[PDB]
Amino acid sequence: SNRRLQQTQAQVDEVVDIMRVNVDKVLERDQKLSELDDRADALQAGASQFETSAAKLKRKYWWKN
Amino acid sequence: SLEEMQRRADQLADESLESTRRMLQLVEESKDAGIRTLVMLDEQGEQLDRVEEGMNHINQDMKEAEKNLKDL
Amino acid sequence: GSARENEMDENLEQVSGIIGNLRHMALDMGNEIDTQNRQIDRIMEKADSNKTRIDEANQRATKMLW
Amino acid sequence: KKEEERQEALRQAEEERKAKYAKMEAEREVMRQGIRDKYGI
Amino acid sequence: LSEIETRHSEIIKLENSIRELHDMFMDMAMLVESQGEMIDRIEYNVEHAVDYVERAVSD
Ligand SMILES: [Mg+2]
Ligand SMILES: [Mg+2]
Repeated sequence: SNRRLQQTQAQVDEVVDIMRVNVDKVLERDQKLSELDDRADALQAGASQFETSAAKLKRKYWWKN
Repeated sequence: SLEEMQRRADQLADESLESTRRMLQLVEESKDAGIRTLVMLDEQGEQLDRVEEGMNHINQDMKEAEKNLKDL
Repeated sequence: GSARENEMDENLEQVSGIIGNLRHMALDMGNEIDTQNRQIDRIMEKADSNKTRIDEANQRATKMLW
Repeated sequence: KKEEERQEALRQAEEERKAKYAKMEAEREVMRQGIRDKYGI
Repeated sequence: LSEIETRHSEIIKLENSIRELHDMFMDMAMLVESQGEMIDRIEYNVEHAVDYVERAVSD
């Protein structure tokens, strides 16, 4: 009967509503990660340069521990 | 035309059964895709903690650079 | 109650059952996505703080190499 | 002197590092929108 | 035939609803796998950032 068909249909529309929200959340995750991927790459680039400056600085003040 | 109507109800009953067979297959992949998603979120979540742990270390080390740097 | 009239019933009964599992995964999913979204935000503010200190320690560093 | 010539190298290299990440972002947003339409968001 | 006519529509209506939910589960999984590409590029860059900084202040 519809006694089960309509019940099943109803429990499908809910999981659909929940998932459309989840899809909206992973699209936020997507943008945030995209931003972090940029930031972590700049960070690696900036840390790399700092390490070269420190190496130079240590040679310059070679009597400092 | 009872012949006609009957051949009609049979066709629609056969197709309703066909439909439920597809529903089952569809819901099976979905479950499969869902489990796969929860697993990647877990694996990635661990990656995120390692990333966060790295931000914390960098923070601690920069304090030392700042301390050193000043002491000059 | 035919061989295939029963397939129709059992198929649906199983579909409804699996939909229950899917609902449960949709709820874990979103809760996990949310937690992580906050962590990714915290991680960017941290990276932003680190980037700054690094861009700055580098200036000072470089000024002393003269 | 020849040092400022470097800061230029660096500044321009970052404008490019940022260019490569801006193109990546646009490409991601297209797929995001595609998914958006597909589901009404 | 009426009960059969309508019931059939119901059945398909349900399947179509299920096609949609299937869609979202598949796209969600594709999205998280895709996002995982960025995450290990992020983890890779932070790992090197961590090591460059350790070296900078560990003389
Ligand atoms: Mg890089
Ligand atoms: Mg976690």
